[PDB]
Amino acid sequence: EFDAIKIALASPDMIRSWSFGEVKKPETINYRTFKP
Amino acid sequence: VPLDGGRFATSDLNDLYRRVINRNNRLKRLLDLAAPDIIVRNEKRMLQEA
Amino acid sequence: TPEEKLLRAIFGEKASDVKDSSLRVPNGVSGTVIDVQVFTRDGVEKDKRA
Amino acid sequence: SQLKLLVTRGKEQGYLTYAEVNDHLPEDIVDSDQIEDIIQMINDMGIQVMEEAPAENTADEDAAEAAAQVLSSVESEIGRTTDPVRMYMREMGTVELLTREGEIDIAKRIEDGINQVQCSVAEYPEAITYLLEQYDRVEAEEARLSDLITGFVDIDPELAREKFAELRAQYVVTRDTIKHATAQEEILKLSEVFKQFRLVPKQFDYLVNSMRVMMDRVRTQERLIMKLCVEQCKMPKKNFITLFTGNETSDTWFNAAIAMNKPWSEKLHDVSEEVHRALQKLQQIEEETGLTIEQVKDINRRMSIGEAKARRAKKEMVEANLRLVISIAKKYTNRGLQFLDLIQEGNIGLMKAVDKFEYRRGYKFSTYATWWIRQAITRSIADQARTIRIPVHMIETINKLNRISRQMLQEMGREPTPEELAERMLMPEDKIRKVLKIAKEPISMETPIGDDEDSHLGDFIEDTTLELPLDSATTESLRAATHDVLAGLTAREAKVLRMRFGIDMNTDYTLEEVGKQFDVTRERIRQIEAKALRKLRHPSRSEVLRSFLDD
Ligand SMILES: CCC[C@@H](C)[C@H]1CC[C@H]2[C@@H]3[C@H](O)C[C@@H]4C[C@H](O)CC[C@]4(C)[C@H]3C[C@H](O)[C@]12C
Ligand SMILES: CCC[C@@H](C)[C@H]1CC[C@H]2[C@@H]3[C@H](O)C[C@@H]4C[C@H](O)CC[C@]4(C)[C@H]3C[C@H](O)[C@]12C
Repeated sequence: EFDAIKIALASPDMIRSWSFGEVKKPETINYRTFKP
Repeated sequence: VPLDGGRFATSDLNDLYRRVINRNNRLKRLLDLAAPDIIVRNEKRMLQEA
Repeated sequence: TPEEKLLRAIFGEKASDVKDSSLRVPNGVSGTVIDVQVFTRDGVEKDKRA
Repeated sequence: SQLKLLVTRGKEQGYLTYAEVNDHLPEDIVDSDQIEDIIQMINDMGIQVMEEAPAENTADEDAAEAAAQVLSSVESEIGRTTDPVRMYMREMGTVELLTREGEIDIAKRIEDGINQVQCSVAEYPEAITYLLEQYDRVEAEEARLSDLITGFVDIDPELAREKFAELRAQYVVTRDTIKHATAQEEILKLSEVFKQFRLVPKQFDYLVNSMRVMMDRVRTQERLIMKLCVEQCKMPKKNFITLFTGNETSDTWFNAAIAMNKPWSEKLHDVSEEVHRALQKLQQIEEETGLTIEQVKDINRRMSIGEAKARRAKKEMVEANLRLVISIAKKYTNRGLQFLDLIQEGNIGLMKAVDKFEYRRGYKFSTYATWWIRQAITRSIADQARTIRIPVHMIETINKLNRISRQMLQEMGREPTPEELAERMLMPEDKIRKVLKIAKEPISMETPIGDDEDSHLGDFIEDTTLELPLDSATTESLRAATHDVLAGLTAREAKVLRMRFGIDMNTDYTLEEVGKQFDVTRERIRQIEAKALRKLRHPSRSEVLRSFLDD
């Protein structure tokens, strides 16, 4: 499958490419319905 | 993860992420209030620390 | 699943809807029960054995 | 020097003692953290603190040289501080406090600035039409009478309606009397009579923002023209000042400036279309403004000056009030939020105070603030102090119970009971148990639980959403057995069963589509399915499928 592991600094464009969305609230879960 | 008895166990990274997000949101809100530059400088220092 | 539905159909067996989270002797141990004690909350009914 | 002497031994022995380091340490007073900073700086080349007197070298020279250079800088340093709170105290310890008369001057500066802003927005009375339309819609019962406007500068709805009627009369008698020598006086009178009214901050701000949007559209058009006539054509600014300024409405300054026998005039032929469109938009907007743009420009300049004066005014008020918040904040140091966080949250409540403070009532600020500050600290400690956010109401209730409980314990020499707590409070007892369950803060998953292998608590928490491997083998065994018992059947019935239930496919087709393909009307396909089922039901064709029936 893979034959090497390359390492380098990450550009902001790359960091946005990894992500599936932006976290905007410090919330974790609801305190009664323990749902996200 | 939920534990027995209603207790919850959490990783320390959640605390650090919550710190970062709180200070970032506060900074964004404070930029829109045109606060005195002392406040925004201190907020930026806090964000850097977090 | 698609084959666990057909199996339940042919044999007409319905879902239990409850688990079997019962206490059992640890494997490899063999003794006699010499004592049992039950503690119940205030609002509970204190079943016959209690 | 002193640091170099300390290094001398470090290397000579390969190790040093806390005392010798602290002593050779430059007298340079260090605020603990600084001493902490240098210790690692020395550790960079590698050294053993060892509170007591005494295991190999693995330090790159590059690290070594850099640590040496920074170590030299430490001696030359004066007041290096790597601590935000300390830096804050210093940058704050640079503004003097204000005396009692020191807020009256600031307050009157603020009032004068806001009055100038109000008049400047008042001068542009086109909004009066928008205000009248809003009042008409409100009188159409679209909203409350008292919501649109917070009264007038006078106390009864009838007086407000009379004033609105007079305003409408003046508006109609002034708008339809432009034909110019006296129209300006009519407009001034209309503005003056409108000054006696008071508008809600939201509607006033919306009007200001709409005016700003219009002005920014006009400025965008002007700058587009400037970039299309200067950058592309190198048009001298003198020509623009001479022609564009003075009229600012007609096309003479641009369209009739093409015949100036200059290279820029000829080059304007290429960009005449876009600049002409900009001029058309301006002509319309200039008509919409109905006022000399230069006058408007001066209106905006005065408004900006007033706003800047007001902003710098409160700035100083809030600098002395930053001098404060530090006190109230220290009262919640261990409440689950960090000190600099508490202080910054208080600074926002302080800003909220300064903007809503009236000195006329002669309240000591240091009192129209010590509240706004505490409200903002507590609101925060409640909205962002726990990993699982709790409503402010639930937090109030929990604090009340924790108190009522302390008193009951002191007067009972015994922790109260969920029943006695319910009695002493006014709660249905079950509610008390629900509030007495709201789990406290999540436990740290790295909490040391060791003394054998240095293992943490999170290591012993298992995964409960995993399929056991004898259930993955069992599943594949049924997915096969089913193929056998089913294949041991004729084609059409086997496909009927396959479609009905979903074996090897991607949908549990209902009877309608199965009939479409097999041509029929449900009841027959229902017939084919039932025979198959009763068939696979008899023994001699359902022993292993029976085994898969947990029993
Ligand atoms: C001293 C060694 C550390 C470890 C053995 C101690 C230190 C803190 C203890 C936990 C905490 O109290 C929080 C919970 C309290 C509940 O009642 C029982 C579970 C719970 C996780 C405790 C189990 C255990 O006792 C812990 C992990
Ligand atoms: C020597 C240290 C003792 C350590 C082995 C004991 C002390 C407390 C025990 C944990 C707590 O009960 C909390 C959880 C309860 C779950 O049901 C099972 C996991 C869980 C972590 C427990 C596993 C283990 O039993 C623990 C860690």
